[PDB]
Amino acid sequence: MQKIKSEERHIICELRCEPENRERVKELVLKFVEPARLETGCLYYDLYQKIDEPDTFYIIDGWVNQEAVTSHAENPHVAEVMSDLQPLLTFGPSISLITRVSD
Amino acid sequence: SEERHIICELRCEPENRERVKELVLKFVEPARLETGCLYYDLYQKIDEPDTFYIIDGWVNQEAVTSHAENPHVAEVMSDLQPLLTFGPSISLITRVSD
Repeated sequence: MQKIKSEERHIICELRCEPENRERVKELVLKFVEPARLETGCLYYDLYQKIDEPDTFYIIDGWVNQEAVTSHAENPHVAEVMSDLQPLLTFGPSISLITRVSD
Repeated sequence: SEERHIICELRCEPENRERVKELVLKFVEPARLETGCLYYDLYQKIDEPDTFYIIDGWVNQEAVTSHAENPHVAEVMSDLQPLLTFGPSISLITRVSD
């Protein structure tokens, strides 16, 4: 159960854009959602928006293990959406790979 | 929409890494028992272990506010504050979707 916990990999990914591209950025990032959840080792995957700074988005997702999150980062559909997103971003996806300490 | 989620970042000096981890864990079970708590978990950044994140969700604004005002939270925060070099930096966010 502790080997299960420690094997998980979670990701916080921060993205920011200019006010004018807020709707377009939101639309693109949503595309990552359902396909990511269908990836087999995906525990969860959700897009969030900062309440006081709507130009700031966070993607929070969890994976069964390193291999699942790595397979996810290498996914063609992820790269394809990332390609369209990059030019709209003022703060490029800032990724934090983390592990769960709490049971 | 009504939900409120929080990303809370904390950083410490390498030397207090274990002590900071022990204290933050104390927020865990009591937070999960708070009415309106959807989830509450502590994480550590893999490549920078001196950085922790607390990710928690609440049913609504009232629940998260009641949480921020909780005495147990303040007590643990009192012990933690001197061990921290950064934060607790809080980002209040809402789940985007369609």
